Amino acid sequence: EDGKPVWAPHPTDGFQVGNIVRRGPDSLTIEPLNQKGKTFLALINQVFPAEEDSKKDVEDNCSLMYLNEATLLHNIKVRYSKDRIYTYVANILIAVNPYFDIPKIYSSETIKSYQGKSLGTMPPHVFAIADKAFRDMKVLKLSQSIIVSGESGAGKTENTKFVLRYLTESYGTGQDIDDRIVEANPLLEAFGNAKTVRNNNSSRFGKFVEIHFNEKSSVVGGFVSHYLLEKSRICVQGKEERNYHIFYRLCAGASEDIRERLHLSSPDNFRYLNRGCTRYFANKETDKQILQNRKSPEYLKAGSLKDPLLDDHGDFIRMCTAMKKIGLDDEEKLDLFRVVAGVLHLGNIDFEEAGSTSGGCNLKNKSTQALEYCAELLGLDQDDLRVSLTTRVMLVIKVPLKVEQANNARDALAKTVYSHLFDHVVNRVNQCFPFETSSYFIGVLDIAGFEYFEHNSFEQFCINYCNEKLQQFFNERILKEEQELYQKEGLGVNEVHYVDNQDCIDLIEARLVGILDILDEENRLPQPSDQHFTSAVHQKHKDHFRLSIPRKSKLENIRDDEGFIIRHFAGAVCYETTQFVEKNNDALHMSLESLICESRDKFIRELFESLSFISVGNKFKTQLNLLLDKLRSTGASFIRCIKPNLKMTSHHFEGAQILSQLQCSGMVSVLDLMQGGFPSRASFHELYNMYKKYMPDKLARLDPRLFCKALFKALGLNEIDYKFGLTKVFFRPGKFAEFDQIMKSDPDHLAELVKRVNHWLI
Ligand SMILES: Nc1ncnc2c1ncn2[C@@H]1O[C@H](COP(=O)(O)OP(=O)(O)O)[C@@H](O)[C@H]1O
Ligand code: VO4
Ligand SMILES: [Mg+2]
Repeated sequence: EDGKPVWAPHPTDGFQVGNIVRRGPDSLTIEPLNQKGKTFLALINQVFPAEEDSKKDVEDNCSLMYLNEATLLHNIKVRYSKDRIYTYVANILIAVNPYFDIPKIYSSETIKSYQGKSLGTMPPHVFAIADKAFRDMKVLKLSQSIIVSGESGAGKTENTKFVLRYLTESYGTGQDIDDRIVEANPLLEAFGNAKTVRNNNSSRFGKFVEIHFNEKSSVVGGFVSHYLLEKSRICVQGKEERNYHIFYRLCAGASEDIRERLHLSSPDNFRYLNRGCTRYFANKETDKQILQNRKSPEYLKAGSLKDPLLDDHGDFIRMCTAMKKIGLDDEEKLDLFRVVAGVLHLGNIDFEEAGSTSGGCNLKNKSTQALEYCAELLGLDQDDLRVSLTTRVMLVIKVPLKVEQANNARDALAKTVYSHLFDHVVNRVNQCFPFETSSYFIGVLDIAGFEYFEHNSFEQFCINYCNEKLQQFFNERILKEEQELYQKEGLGVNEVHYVDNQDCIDLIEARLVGILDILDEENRLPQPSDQHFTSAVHQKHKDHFRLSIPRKSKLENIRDDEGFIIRHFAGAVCYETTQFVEKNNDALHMSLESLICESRDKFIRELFESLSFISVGNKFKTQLNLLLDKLRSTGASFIRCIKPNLKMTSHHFEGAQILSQLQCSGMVSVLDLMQGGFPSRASFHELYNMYKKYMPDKLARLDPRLFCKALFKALGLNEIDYKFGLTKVFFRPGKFAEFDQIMKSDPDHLAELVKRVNHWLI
């Protein structure tokens, strides 16, 4: 206690500066800085030593005098207040969302300054991680992945774009497709991003973007993989959220000529938009450029939505310019808009119960126009559309549908059409930068981040499961495999105990008894029930740590068979299971599929082709496991994005919110491991072998281990900076620049170091 300031708990800041006045047996007595007398108690566990200079920060948290969760937090906070959003933990990068545009840190000049630079020789930056992946790709001859993680709104998508800009601008061609990988983005975001209450630009699908390289290590092309577009959003949103951006970009920015041809109007006029928020993102100027006939009553009364990045009218323009830069012609552009508008009109079709015997329903007379616009835009016969929406084929006979069923059919058609449109968009983007062969790639992974709301459904379940898989890859690669390597090599590093989540994964995906398999079972039963599925889950996993029955409120609560709590690595989430069975089924009824494949329009037909049950859950599992196989085969780098607060505002560091993210991400565990661990390593026989042919007949040439030691000394290392295992030599944090020199294989460099080594062994 003698006699310095310490860190101790604080409910909103995470930690606070205090002094140890009295020392009890199980607890200490703390006086908060500048409050003498208004003390409080804290368990000895909960109190940590502080850095002596509180206004100074370090670039790598491994450089702190005391490595702990409170000093890590403070160091991040101080850098944040100076608008420095990036900090290292050894070779892992931490990125806190600034929520404003920090001048010049992403400029061309900044890009240039990071090229070829070793980690630790420039300030922490996403560009440095990207450059590191490129350098390792060449030197190790090994494909690379950059994994960007974080909860919704933390900055994964922005940082993914920074990485892609850096690599194509630095190692591209300066010709055409260098820009194309970058310029594709606004196109994918227009179709796949939407306003949620957590992020005005939320990604509603995951992606892995690969940049492929030739053997001379120049960019030859790209490939974008995409995962599970959120479907429900297409037809209904909550009052503060929107549908995908493209719908508002079109309504706001389309020319009068296009608006008329697509028969568009203000967003309040469409069921598929009008339960959600119908306001545009716009500012004082861009609002002048949006015509009055585009503005809903909500918009005229409350004004525009504000975001420092999004602008519906401006983004429509940028999106069209992007389409042209990547080689989409005006014809293809209008084809896309036609399908979008065609989906809008489809949602405006309503039904009414029919008078006849064994009757279903008819289109309401006031729906006649929507039916007309819809059929024209999709190349369909009105009568065919009418029959496909109001009847069902089933043995040969046609069955009338009730109004609800017709509602469901209308929406199923809309979801499949929009979803196939999205697939078409991704594939068209891939055709923008194709390639025939490549040597290696650098891939950047950007998933939909961890999220939860008042009510969570199948959509959140799939998203959070994807996040759980990603954290497990992080756990496996960084915390598990690392410590096992230290042990197999004989290093004697103190085991670091960490929170593993394989059990959460097993709960979801295990054969027969995993949640996904039990759900599939229910789809295949004679009379499928959300309640039966939910009971079976609880039954099969009574007392599992990661599953729980909802708790019941006395202030509406959720019954045993109406939901469950999953304890995800990022916190517990309560899912309502209604509609889990229906949402788990991806098959489209024959009558609807056939309607579409017979469109007059080639473009429409080609979206589909050049009890049927299909599992959404299991298809997604299969895709993620293929992704996982690919990541395992690469060198992986990690960027942990952090959301500073819940209001999307700059300069509001919420200490406790941020601490919790540092804790569940495993970054606190990594910092602990780096106290005694080694982020770099190389086989010493391999080092020796690479130098051998430049070595004269001297002591150095006879003994590989002694040669490596002399090499290390000649590049400035001492005994404390490295350690020999059984087959590899390991290097401490802070020595990345020296490690790169050790690994370098340029013949002139080797010959030079040989000359120095022989002086060290004379
Ligand atoms: N480095 C950054 N610079 C400026 N703005 C940022 C940065 N990172 C995030 N943002 C802002 O945060 C919002 C949410 O970030 P995004 O990357 O969309 O989150 P997610 O992690 O869900 O992908 C962005 O639309 C942008 O306004
Ligand atoms: O708000 V995010 O792009 O993690 O879905
Ligand atoms: Mg995103």
